[PDB]
Amino acid sequence: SQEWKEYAKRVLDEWQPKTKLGMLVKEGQITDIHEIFRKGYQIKEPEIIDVLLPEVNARENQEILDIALTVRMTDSGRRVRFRVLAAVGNRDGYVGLGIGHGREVGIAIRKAINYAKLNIIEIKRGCGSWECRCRRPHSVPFTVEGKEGSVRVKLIPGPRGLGLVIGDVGKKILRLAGIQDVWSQTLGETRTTVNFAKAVFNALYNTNKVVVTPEMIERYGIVVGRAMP
Amino acid sequence: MKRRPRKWKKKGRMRWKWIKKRIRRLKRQRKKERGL
Amino acid sequence: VPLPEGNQLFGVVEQALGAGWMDVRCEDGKIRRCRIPGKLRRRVWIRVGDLVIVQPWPVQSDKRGDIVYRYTQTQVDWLLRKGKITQEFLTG
Amino acid sequence: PGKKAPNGEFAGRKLKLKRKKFRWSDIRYKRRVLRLKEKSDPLEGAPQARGIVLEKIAVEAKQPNSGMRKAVRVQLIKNGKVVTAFCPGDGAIKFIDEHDEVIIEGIGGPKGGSMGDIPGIRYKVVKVNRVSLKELVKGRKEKPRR
RNA sequence: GCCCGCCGCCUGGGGAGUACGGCCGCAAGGCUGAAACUUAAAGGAAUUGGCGGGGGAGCACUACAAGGGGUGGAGCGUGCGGU
RNA sequence: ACGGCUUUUCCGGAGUGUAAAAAGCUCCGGGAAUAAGGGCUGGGCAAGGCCGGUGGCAGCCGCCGCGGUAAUACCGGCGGCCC
Ligand SMILES: [Mg+2]
Ligand SMILES: [Mg+2]
Ligand SMILES: [Mg+2]
Ligand SMILES: [Mg+2]
Ligand SMILES: [Mg+2]
Ligand SMILES: [Mg+2]
Ligand SMILES: [Mg+2]
Ligand SMILES: [Mg+2]
Ligand SMILES: [Mg+2]
Ligand SMILES: [Zn+2]
Repeated sequence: SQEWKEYAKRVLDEWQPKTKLGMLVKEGQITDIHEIFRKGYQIKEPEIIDVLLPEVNARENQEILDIALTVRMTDSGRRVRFRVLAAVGNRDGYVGLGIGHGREVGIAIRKAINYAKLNIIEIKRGCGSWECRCRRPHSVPFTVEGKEGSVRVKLIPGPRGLGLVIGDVGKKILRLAGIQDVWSQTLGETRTTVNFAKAVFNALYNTNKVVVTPEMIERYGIVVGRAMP
Repeated sequence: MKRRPRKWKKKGRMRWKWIKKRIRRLKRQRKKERGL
Repeated sequence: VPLPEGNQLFGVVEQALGAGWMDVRCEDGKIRRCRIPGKLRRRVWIRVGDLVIVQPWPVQSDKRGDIVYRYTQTQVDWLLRKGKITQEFLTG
Repeated sequence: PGKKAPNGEFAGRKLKLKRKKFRWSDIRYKRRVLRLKEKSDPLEGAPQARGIVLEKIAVEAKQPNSGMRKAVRVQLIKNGKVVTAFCPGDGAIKFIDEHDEVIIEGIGGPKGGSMGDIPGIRYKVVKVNRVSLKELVKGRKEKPRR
């Protein structure tokens, strides 16, 4: 954590913002990661997240989900292209998913990491299982669903200490968001990694779409964004 | 006969109408050899 | 150049039957439906009317056999001059 | 197509009948209940069988592979039927001679059938004259009765 | 599309809408309908190319049209196949 | 490689045990002595880009696929992985 403070300070001085939100963040009018959501802004500069959430650059907070190479046909042979699917997060309350393309693997990886920061979202965590009523943010607070292509995903709250009962792609995505225990059910073709990952991402995003009362926040221990002990 | 519209597609097989005619010719012969 | 050794004997190809099957007339006055091993099938082209070595199958050794070697023009000419085989067997 | 039927509270009989009717379209269920495998299995439901070798053969591989696979014809002692069995190992066919007795078992392909590039062969040899064939192929043991 | 009902049908590709049995029809035919065995795909929608005895637009004397001179027939120089 | 230690287990005794025995259990003497295999090693799926043989042959292969004289996939050596 100490290193990332000075890293964020270093990036902040040598950055020339190009957009309105970048100008606000450079001037110090916006100081916390939570202040850029829920008001319709556009996010086009990756330095915003570097300044506000410096720990998305740690090696342990990034994941290369998949690498594929695809072919376009021409009269002079086959032209090869790389597609990389990647994700980042802070292991507390924020997560992003991105795809990058390039002529070689390194360029594709760099672009995929770059686009994942621009697609960042914040989620809600809690405890809603019938056999664990502990009010601590270790799972999803209620059953949620998401879909992409032919893939359907349903996430179900689980007891503390159970683990992530889901395929590996879901394991990595849910781990980067700060979730420890969950049950799941799926339909469709999960071997298509892109659609699987996007479906889990949509299911996580849909925790913000469920109406809740002030009693429920107390009951399920619902936390938005950073846990903040 | 029962309908199998999958059989009418022409990729990798001969025309279904004439297969049907061939089968019907072959069935007459078995019927006639039975009554003898 | 190599000669038959054992139950092997000469033969004259008469007609190809397809799918790697030939019809060979042997030296013992028998017609045999012979099978070509695939090892030499891919690299040696055989045409009707050639001197070849045929080994009959161990079971039913009267109509089936395997062709093992083909004799070129120089080898068959040398054999004809030496006298191990006659001309009328080749010409029929 | 409308809603799945019947959903009524007092319609259990028709629902059970519907499920029973369409279960016969399942090939796995039909073969077990009618015992279709038992009626045609030359091994009569056994996991291994004992037989006598009649002759040696060689079988060509399927395209696009090239080669010959060494096999034997076996006559089963329990019912007199004749099957073909593969001999695994490098140079294993030398240890088989006509009129030997062998123990054979399945070859382990999909749905209990053939495997690889040798369709038509469903079994393999395991013992020869009550000695393991794997031993003979490696060494460590010598075939009895010369 | 979201919901409340009832009936019919489907369960990898072939063998096969075949064999056997039954009912119906003067006949031609209709309705019902397996197995042994064989096989790793069969099937759908969309993408980039290549191709069409498909359409349009352009171009070239190693294309044509309008022309000038020829080679192909003989003997010889030289290169190639065969013997 | 040096120096030390212990005796579950192993060898020889006394008691107890048992209808009688045998095991077992408590003591005594000797001594590291008496004790590791099976499968796998291209991907699925943990583990070698090493060496020598063979050369679409021999062989492997649940499936996908290897082998055509420069084989990480067959046979053997030396390593390594799982239990
Ligand atoms: Mg082109
Ligand atoms: Mg959609
Ligand atoms: Mg259809
Ligand atoms: Mg009939
Ligand atoms: Mg020209
Ligand atoms: Mg002209
Ligand atoms: Mg001339
Ligand atoms: Mg090895
Ligand atoms: Mg591995
Ligand atoms: Zn809990």
